Amino acid sequence: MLKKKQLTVLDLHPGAGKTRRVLPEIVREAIKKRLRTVILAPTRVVAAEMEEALRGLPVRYMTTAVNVTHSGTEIVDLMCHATFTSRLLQPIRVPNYNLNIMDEAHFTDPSSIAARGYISTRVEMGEAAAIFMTATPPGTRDAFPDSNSPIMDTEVEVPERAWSSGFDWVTDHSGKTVWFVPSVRNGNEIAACLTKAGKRVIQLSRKTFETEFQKTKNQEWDFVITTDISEMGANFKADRVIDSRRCLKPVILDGERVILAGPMPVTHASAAQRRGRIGRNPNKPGDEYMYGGGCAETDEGHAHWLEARMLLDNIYLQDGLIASLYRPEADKVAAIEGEFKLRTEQRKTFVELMKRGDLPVWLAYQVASAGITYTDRRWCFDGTTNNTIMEDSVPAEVWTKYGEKRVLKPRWMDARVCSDHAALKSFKEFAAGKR
Ligand SMILES: O=C(CN1CCNCC1)Nc1ccc(F)cc1
Repeated sequence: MLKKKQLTVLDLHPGAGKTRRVLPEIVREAIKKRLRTVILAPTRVVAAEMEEALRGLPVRYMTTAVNVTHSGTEIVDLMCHATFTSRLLQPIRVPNYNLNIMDEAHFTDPSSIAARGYISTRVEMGEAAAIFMTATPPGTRDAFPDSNSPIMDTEVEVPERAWSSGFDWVTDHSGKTVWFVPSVRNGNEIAACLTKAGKRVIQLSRKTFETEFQKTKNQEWDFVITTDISEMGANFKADRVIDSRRCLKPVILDGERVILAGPMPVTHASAAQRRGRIGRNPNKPGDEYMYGGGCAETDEGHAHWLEARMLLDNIYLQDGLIASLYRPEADKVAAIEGEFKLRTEQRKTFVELMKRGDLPVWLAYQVASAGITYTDRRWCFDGTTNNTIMEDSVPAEVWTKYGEKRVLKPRWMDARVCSDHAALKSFKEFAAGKR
């Protein structure tokens, strides 16, 4: 696999041992051949599990998830997918790695799609080798892959709201369940219903993931309520998965606003990874997977693939050349390579709006391409009245950096800035000039 000019997809089934058994053997062989190598983890939780699997090997951990200081003897670097893309965008030199390994290579966040595009382009150029590790590669149509032990698959109506009757099987269970919901707000309602019924519930989402995931190891629980972030290598000691089979889809409308459409069906890859949380113990057959809908190609026209092109158009490759998306996912967006390439100062604003501003890629691009500088927040208040952000059914208000109370009405509306209480609180702080 390690031969230059080749991309290998390591598609062993979930729980086959890609991370704990295969990855250390690849790393040893890469060090034996003096290959400068990068290992890309989807999250800090996976970065910490990888350190345990690679312990003793000379790996430089470029993440605060692992308490290990580098010694300079390392030619293998390990970082998150988002950190790789961030360092490529920033004015810092990233080594031209001979071997590029991406774990949980199915991740559809924009920075992970961009990282696959950049790496696969370097392989196409004949400059590098790559290994993408995932049971569910782009375009997979199999929601029921192999597992370490047999799973009981059952199609059943799954609640998406609080209930008083008709779903006794949910609460009659005496084991541990991982339940995938389409949004944080939907999980809050289901969690409250379960807590009122006497269950112990932990909730996971992208913004709370490292902190709350530790609770699944440190205390007893009956349910974990989680969004799709748990499809990325999160391991639980569970015997049942309840899967709504639904997700939200960010969609750009008329090139001028982003809505969160749905909930709508998940892809086959997501359904296989959600199911893949159980059936992992060869000595415990009969884990249950209850699923509440079918699968569909909901990654087609999904904003993340247009946002990955915005990132790739702004990464230096070679002169004016621009990296393409990885071939099996290149048709998910109608976009021309290079259409989002920004001039020097606008590119710097675009990067800072994402890195420090914590804005979605699409929204950071609208601001930067309009020639607005990072600290100028006048655009948060001068949009049309239909762009008014609401807080508990009344227009949201903030004190601007000038000390005036104003209604939040952004020039460009991206539903991701106000999709839950935490997102809206963060956007109000941004509008106020607090970061
Ligand atoms: O960049 C980091 C850590 N950094 C990652 C993402 N942002 C927050 C923390 N460490 C590093 C270690 C060794 C090196 F040689 C270079 C960088």
